[PDB]
Amino acid sequence: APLGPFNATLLEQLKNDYQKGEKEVTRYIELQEKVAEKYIKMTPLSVTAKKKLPPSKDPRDYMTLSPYWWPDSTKIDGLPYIRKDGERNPEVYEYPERENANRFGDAAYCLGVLYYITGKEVYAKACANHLRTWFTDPKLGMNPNMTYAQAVPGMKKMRGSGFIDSRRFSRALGVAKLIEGSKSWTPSDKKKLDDWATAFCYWMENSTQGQRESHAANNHGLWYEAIHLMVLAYLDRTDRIREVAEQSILPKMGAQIADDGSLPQELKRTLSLHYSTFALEALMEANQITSQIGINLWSTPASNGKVASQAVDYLYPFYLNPEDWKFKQIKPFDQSRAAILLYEAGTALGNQKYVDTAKRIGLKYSTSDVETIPYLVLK
Amino acid sequence: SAPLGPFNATLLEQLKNDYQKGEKEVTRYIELQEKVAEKYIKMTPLSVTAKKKLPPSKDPRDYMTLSPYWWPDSTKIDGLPYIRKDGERNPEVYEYPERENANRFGDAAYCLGVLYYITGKEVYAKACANHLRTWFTDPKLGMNPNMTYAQAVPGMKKMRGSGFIDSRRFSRALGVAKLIEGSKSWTPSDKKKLDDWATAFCYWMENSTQGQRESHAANNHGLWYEAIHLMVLAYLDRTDRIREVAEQSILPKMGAQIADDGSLPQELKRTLSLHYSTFALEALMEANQITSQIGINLWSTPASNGKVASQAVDYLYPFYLNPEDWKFKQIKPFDQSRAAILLYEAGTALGNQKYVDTAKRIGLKYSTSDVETIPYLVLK
Ligand SMILES: O=C(O)[C@@H]1O[C@@H](O[C@H]2[C@H](O)[C@H](O)[C@H](O[C@H]3[C@H](O)[C@H](O)[C@H](O[C@H]4[C@H](O)[C@H](O)[C@H](O)O[C@H]4C(=O)O)O[C@H]3C(=O)O)O[C@H]2C(=O)O)[C@@H](O)[C@@H](O)[C@@H]1O
Ligand SMILES: O=C(O)[C@@H]1O[C@@H](O[C@H]2[C@H](O)[C@H](O)[C@H](O[C@H]3[C@H](O)[C@H](O)[C@H](O[C@H]4[C@H](O)[C@H](O)[C@H](O)O[C@H]4C(=O)O)O[C@H]3C(=O)O)O[C@H]2C(=O)O)[C@@H](O)[C@@H](O)[C@@H]1O
Repeated sequence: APLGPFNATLLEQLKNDYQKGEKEVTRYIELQEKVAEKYIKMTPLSVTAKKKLPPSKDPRDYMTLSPYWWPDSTKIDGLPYIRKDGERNPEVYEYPERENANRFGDAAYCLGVLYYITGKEVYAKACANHLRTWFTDPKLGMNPNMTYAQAVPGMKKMRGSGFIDSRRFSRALGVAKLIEGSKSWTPSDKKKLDDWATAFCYWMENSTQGQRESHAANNHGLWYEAIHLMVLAYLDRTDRIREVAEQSILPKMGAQIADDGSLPQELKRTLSLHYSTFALEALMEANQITSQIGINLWSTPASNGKVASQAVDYLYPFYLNPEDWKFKQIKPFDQSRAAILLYEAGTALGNQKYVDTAKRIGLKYSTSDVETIPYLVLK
Repeated sequence: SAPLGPFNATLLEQLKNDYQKGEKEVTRYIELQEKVAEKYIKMTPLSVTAKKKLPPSKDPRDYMTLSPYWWPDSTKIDGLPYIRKDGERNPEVYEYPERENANRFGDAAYCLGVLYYITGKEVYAKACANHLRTWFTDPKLGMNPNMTYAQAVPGMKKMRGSGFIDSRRFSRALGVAKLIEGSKSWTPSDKKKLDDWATAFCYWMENSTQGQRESHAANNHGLWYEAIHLMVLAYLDRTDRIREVAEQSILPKMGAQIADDGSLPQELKRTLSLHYSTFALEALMEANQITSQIGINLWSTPASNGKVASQAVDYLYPFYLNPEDWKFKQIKPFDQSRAAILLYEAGTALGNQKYVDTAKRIGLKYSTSDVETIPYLVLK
């Protein structure tokens, strides 16, 4: 498969078996084609579809509210907002791109993967429509920055913590490599998206917000580099991917994993089991890319000898029994998120206990959740 | 006497008295509240018709919301029919603007009407009136007097009345409209239109199939149904019906829901059992605010089966002290601050100084903008 943000091994196996006419896969792909129809008809979304504008006055600037910040009832204007870790302020849904970036990302991802497997031009054409409108359109496309992502009313300093929102559209950016060579994705479309991705990569690496997020001591730094790798892989910068793995990702794992394999930065969160898992999901998506060029982030040690497999080891019994978790978790943990994580970690590590547990937890055969498309093996 | 309505009339009268006498503590408190209220004077009045997606009637004046715990079924091609996940609010609810707009309207009308009652300044009646007219009686912007499409569920075949509980967000504003009667801005015509609207809503809640079913609910929905019923009846000055509902429906319903140890078994089975135990009692609390103004104390009056609502407070009191001690399912954190007004209301109605003391110890923030706390200087 082309370099991108997916399990390349599972995708190739699906395309092989679908082209071979294998019955199990052909039936699974035909279900996925029924799921995917809503995306062929779906009107492409745009970040410009908001009423309340950013401080730049530019509807093309992405802006969201940082989810745990709330009006202060003891202030006349509610300002400045105050933090309630783990309590999502429903005001976030007043920023349309919060859910629209997810909807776009789901649509482009599903369509791009279904085009790669089946070769049907109708999937590239619709995938292309979503990509053009979201990224490159001179009126509807988003500016390549995350300046106003997770803004906070009344906050005086700028932060880069909102960059983590980018994972919702950076996976779709990656899957665009899958429609290159279709009739619908012209050389001109590719150049524009290449140029947008080049400007976004530049902003990520050189803006102050980008630099600060690249140095975050918790799961934000890990997601920053996972996003970084999707952009770099889209741009075919294989040397930079190696450099990011060795100079940023591995040192981060070495610092954030304690000797017992816990992630202390996530243990202090009110949703500590969710955020431990979310840290590892960043590594999981990062590894999907690094493992396509021979770097296994699950088993490759940092300079201090720590390996991401130690973090999985620490959490595994709590994926078996979340009720055993001893740290603060003020909402129930969704065990299903462990399925893909334990499958990904298990195959990379040769740990059949992890792979077995992934299949016992399982994914629903008929689920329309787009990230589960490659994982027939769990269905 | 304050007009009959959905508030602690004793505290409101105390506030108006002291404010008019010029007592310093109250005058300063009311001047804070006037600063808080300023946003409501400037606020553009909201309307249920400010939606894009219409209800099956095709009428924008029909209130419509999504039942909050119903989610798309990802294993279905269309996500239909939705499935229930108790206690997990589907953010799709925020796609129905009247869900939050009913709250915002309710807050503004409540705050402004109470501030007019306390202070006598016409500017509060005038703004309160603007919000009431637009929400209720306006021939284009006012809501139709029904809750047919409240908490609808995609793909569900049966009609339900469970969405009626949404009405509490605007039924308190309806009640407070009595406080601006006699202002210059609230004309005789305004009163008649709202009287007529309230009559039609009372007819709908009592005679529609959805209203009848909700009136028979065996959990907190039945309690809130009667609390809402009382707000409407008190607005309409139907004191004989208030007595009848208190004696023939609320007290038997309340007695039926209290187990021998004072627990509320219907609420213990919920994923948010401490929230819904508290929510059941808040219904009784607001109902008692109306019944006690005509001599019926719902906290201390036993039902005919011998249960009394004070038993339910007794069961929950130690867990209001220490919410972490709660042993039943509570998949989100419980807000202890909700115990403050509840224990003060029950504590005063019962002469229980331990409840009142704890209420003041938990307390409310002196400067909070939460409009339901306006009468509770005593806790601030
Ligand atoms: O978008 C979502 O709704 C949600 O996103 C994922 O969780 C994210 C949040 O979006 C958000 O960015 C949050 O950031 C936290 C975090 O703790 C962050 O490191 C930083 O912490 C600050 C904070 O001010 C503290 O008080 C302390 O001083 O440390 C600071 C620091 O610099 O470390 O900011 C806060 C915050 O603003 O709340 O957590 C994110 C995360 O940790 O990834 C995720 O839950 C996802 O499922 C969901 O989609
Ligand atoms: O509006 C909110 O977001 C929220 O409202 C308050 O909680 C309300 C909910 O809005 C909702 O109506 C919910 O109804 C429950 C309840 O359990 C009810 O009895 C009924 O239950 C049905 C259901 O079919 C079950 O599957 C079972 O068969 O029992 C049935 C029964 O009739 O007993 O409907 C469900 C449901 O639709 O989810 O709970 C309400 C309540 O208990 O008052 C409240 O949380 C408030 O703070 C908040 O504003």
